[PDB]
Amino acid sequence: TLNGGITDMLTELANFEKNVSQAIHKYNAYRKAASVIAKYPHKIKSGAEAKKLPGVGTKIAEKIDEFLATGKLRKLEKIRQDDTSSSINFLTRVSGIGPSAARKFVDEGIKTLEDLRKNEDKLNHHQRIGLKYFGDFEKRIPREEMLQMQDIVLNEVKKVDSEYIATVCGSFRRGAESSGDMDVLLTHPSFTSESTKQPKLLHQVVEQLQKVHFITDTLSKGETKFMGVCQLPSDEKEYPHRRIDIRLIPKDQYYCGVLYFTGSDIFNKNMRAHALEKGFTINEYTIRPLGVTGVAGEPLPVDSEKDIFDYIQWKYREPKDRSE
DNA sequence: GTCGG
DNA sequence: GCTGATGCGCA
DNA sequence: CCGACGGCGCATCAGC
Ligand SMILES: [Mn+2]
Ligand SMILES: [Mn+2]
Ligand SMILES: [Mn+2]
Ligand code: NA
Ligand code: NA
Ligand code: NA
Repeated sequence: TLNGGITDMLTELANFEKNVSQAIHKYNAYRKAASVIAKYPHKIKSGAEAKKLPGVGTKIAEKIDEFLATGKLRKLEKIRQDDTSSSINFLTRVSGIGPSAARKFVDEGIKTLEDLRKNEDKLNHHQRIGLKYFGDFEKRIPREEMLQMQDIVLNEVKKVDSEYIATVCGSFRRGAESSGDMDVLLTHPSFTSESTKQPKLLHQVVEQLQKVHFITDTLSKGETKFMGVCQLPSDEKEYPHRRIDIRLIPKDQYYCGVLYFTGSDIFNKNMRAHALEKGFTINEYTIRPLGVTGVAGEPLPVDSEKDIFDYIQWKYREPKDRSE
């Protein structure tokens, strides 16, 4: 938080662009500026100082001058005052309500949590869950509870099949002290990039975790991806419900998978751009040599995380050093 | 909104 | 009833 | 001045 005041500003602007203006590239432009400024090891004294940073341009430098001078931004004060903008922004905080649903709701006079629960009939399954757990989903998960959650997932998965490998990635793996949710990567020897797709590989793990009442609600579920809600067991105080994502990936692509889902978000954006800046298209499933004409070769062999870094000549970075 | 064509 | 069109969330 | 900025699995539902 050397520059927390400025990064907060940029993030609020990013949010407005995505949620209200539905201008996704501006949204990303703002998050990119916020990321480069949060990594900047000095306290910013002016817009021109920030303008030296890649991702920070003319308009943001000026916004930075104003904030530094006035401690606020006029544009954001107006937005906050605007009823439509404010309400649309707010509704998107519900999991399942995006920019489109939010705007539609607001145009119909539906603009509060209260309005939402008064209109359950206009909500789909995922949005009802989102509404149901509104507060819970905005809470962080303390590492101590993440460790507890880890134990249960790994142990129930073993129970289904001793050769499954489940790895909790995301902020947890980076060693964060709180996480926004739990992301689990799942593998099994019988599922590889060749394979045949024998179904229920993921279903078996979801069913079991449901069986021990750890998973409490499903938002989406297919043969490779589960998105749902879970809760640690408790006269004592009930734990908050939490978001859990489970992804089943071909075993021979484990490391590209783990690398990607260990993140961060911006870090993986940073990784792919620089990747092509050395003749590779690193993605979530493979690393391939690229081509001037546009041909990416077959997936290079990968047997470790580090293996991936070597290819792309980045200084190795531990899970912890990947937040952006 | 920003940066490299 | 079906499905092409679109929305959502997401490292 | 201008255009690229990553893409996909899964759920819903308007328009047939
Ligand atoms: Mn997460
Ligand atoms: Mn997640
Ligand atoms: Mn279809
Ligand atoms: Na845009
Ligand atoms: Na700059
Ligand atoms: Na939302």
